[PDB]
Amino acid sequence: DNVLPVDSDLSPNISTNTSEPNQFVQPAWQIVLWAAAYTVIVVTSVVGNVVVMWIILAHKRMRTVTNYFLVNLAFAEASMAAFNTVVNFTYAVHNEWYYGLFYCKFHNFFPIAAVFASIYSMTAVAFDRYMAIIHPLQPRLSATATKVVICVIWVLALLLAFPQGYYSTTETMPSRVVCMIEWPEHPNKIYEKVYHICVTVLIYFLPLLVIGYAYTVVGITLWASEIPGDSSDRYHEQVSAKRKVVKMMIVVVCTFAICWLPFHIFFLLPYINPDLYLKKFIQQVYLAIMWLAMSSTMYNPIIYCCLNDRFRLGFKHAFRCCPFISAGDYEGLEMKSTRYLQTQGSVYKVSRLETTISTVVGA
Amino acid sequence: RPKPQQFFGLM
Repeated sequence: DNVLPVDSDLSPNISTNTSEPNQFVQPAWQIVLWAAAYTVIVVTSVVGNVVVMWIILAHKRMRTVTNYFLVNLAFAEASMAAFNTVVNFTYAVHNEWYYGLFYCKFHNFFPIAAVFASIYSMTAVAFDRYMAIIHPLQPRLSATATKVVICVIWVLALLLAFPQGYYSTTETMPSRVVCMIEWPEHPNKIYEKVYHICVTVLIYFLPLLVIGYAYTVVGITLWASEIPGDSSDRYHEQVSAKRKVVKMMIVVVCTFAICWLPFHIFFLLPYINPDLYLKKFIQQVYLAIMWLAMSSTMYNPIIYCCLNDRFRLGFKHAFRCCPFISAGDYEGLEMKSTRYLQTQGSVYKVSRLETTISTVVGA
Repeated sequence: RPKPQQFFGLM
């Protein structure tokens, strides 16, 4: 059933993804279809993620530790839109890996790093949520640490992403020109088999479990129920506000799992039964999921807008060059003081709370 | 073709 590519070479038709078009694998139009999907994605992913990164940096008020983690996520998405999607697009219209083996490596490595980093960052977010809920004590926490933490996630991400570059597994996806870890063969010199189990479980699965677990602990504490006003089942507006953040974080995770999980499952199943067909082992299946994972890059900016008024209002401030932020503003801390932005609403040295300075702000 | 180009010994 299999050749180096997913299709059988009953005919001599099969040709290397590096050398020629893969038109035999799927209809040519399907190639343009995937190319089309990528092109549109590039626009959305770039604009949305840039907006997120831009807005939080631009608006002084949105400086939360969580915001730091989100920039990290946004950054990971940006790399996808700039780095990975572009190559994936070129290939698609070419119908194969014009770039050749070196590039397959470059292209797989960066995209792999992006996926690993995302799930790992989501875990940090989960843990931080747990910490915020149980121990509101603000001082046990530092912005500086967050940067350190973010860097750490990247380091671990490299731990999986980089070793394939080290003599380890390698390869292109079903129709593909997307490159990923070598699930198909057990290229012995390469020691593929070991790498495969290790990577999925350690990088994707374990972090998924932790996020799930941390999620459960949060269940006892702040839950979905949150009354819009501070009053009612909320003990302080800040407490009531936080519940909003947690819910978005939950949705962010959910969307993440839905997008990626199918790929990871297919990752493993072919590992167990390579050279065979799953329900059907084909170009189409592997392809659909990996490209689907790419869509994730776009979803987070949408969730933010829908999910939180603060970003929504603050973003709008950014969109219209001037303030022009009608629509009711944040009606809370657009900024703590009032409106928030680089300028405009976010007044220098935003106000402080408590005789002492409760939040590390107004420093 | 993907077979004759088994020179992937580089990766």
